[PDB]
Amino acid sequence: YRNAQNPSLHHPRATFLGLTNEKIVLLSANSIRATVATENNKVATWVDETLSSVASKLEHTAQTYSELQGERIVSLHCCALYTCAQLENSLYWWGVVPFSQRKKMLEKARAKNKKPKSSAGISSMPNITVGTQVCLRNNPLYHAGAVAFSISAGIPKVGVLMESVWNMNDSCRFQLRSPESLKNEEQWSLREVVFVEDVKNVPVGKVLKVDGAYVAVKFPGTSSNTNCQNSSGPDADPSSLLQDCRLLRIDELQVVKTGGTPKVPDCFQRTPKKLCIPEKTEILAVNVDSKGVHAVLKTGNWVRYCIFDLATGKAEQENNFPTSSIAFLGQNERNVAIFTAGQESPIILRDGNGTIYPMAKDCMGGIRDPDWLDLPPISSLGMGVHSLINLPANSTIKKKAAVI
Amino acid sequence: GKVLKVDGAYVAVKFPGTSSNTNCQNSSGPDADPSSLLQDCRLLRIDELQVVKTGGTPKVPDCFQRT
Repeated sequence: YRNAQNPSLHHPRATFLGLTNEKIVLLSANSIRATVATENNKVATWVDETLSSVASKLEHTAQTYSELQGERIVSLHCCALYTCAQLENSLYWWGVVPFSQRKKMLEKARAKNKKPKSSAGISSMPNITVGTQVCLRNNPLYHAGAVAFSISAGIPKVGVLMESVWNMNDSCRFQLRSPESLKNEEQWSLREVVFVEDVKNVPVGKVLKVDGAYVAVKFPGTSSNTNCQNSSGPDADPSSLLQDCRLLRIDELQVVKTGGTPKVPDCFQRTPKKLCIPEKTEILAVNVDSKGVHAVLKTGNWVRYCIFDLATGKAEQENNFPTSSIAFLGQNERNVAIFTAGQESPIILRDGNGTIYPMAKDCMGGIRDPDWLDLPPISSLGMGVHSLINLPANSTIKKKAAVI
Repeated sequence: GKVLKVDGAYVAVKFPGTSSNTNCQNSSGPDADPSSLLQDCRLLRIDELQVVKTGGTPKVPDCFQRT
């Protein structure tokens, strides 16, 4: 880094974070997210430089809200989706909710988005005027024209979609909104989509006429894929726009209430809340994975390995080691560590002696009795997601792998 | 009715009185305003109009005696 213009300031996103005159002590960095805790017990959370345009909801300056207790944050972790922080006796997480959580929230929206549908009883006649705020009855919930980031294939990407995914388990084809275009169709999966377009923005289909028992509506940019140029100037072809209009029946529309958003909920958690942990359970180490948040809980001479679920706030999967807890605690209390990538990688557990604790699961579901490794004690372990490249015709070799 | 658009099972056909609140004269030729043709359409479907074969005179005799 050589900032010729201003050598006193580095990391050109730093002035966005407001950390030009602050002392920082804690760092948490991964593929796309970033968080730094400063001497002012203030945590700044932000994204990569590439996703700067979406940082409005994805970047936070260093500030401790009244929701936070204001105490000394013990440590931090952050995945590609959300940030978790560790106090002495508190674990607080916030950020974009997991894909399953977003889907189940959409269920609370998609069902309620079916509000205009009448019941079995004699419903009252709706007040209808030509040009009133209504949209399409069907619930794609996401049409072409929304840009979001998917971090699959070992390389993060941000792009727009092309068709609405009717089946929430089927693949789809998108188009990247690469910055160089302003200065490729890909068959993807919906697990990695964030949908940063947020509230509304789905209905822009201005209702333009009502005739017979039908409505005439044209969405912007509904021209066909023919080689004819989409003339947006004053000399636009009337016949092309004639062939590109939409004619629907009034039964195929749902009412857009005055001031009522078509979807409503937020695909982002801006507020902290408690990751439920029992009393006196000292947290040996923390890490953020796809299933939730990893932890090692202690009470007396009792050591447990747990993964905490987002929705309930408690440890979804708790297990007691088959070996004695005194060995795992070891001589050095702090030398324990938990390692995970955040979305897709095996976990690593590090105990006091300096070496590693093997992991395997029995058919019951608990931790297998470990098979010892003859490894010497380890000091640092770097874990990362690396995508193998130049795959011949998308062979059976997997796209991504873990580097340890 | 001159069906100017056919899209799937739906058709856009023009009829007199299809104009919007605009009172401008119906200039549907080369100088047709896009808003004019956009708000001066009539909505029908395929199952609402029967096809008339081109070049075939419909059987419409006059019911008025002349001789």
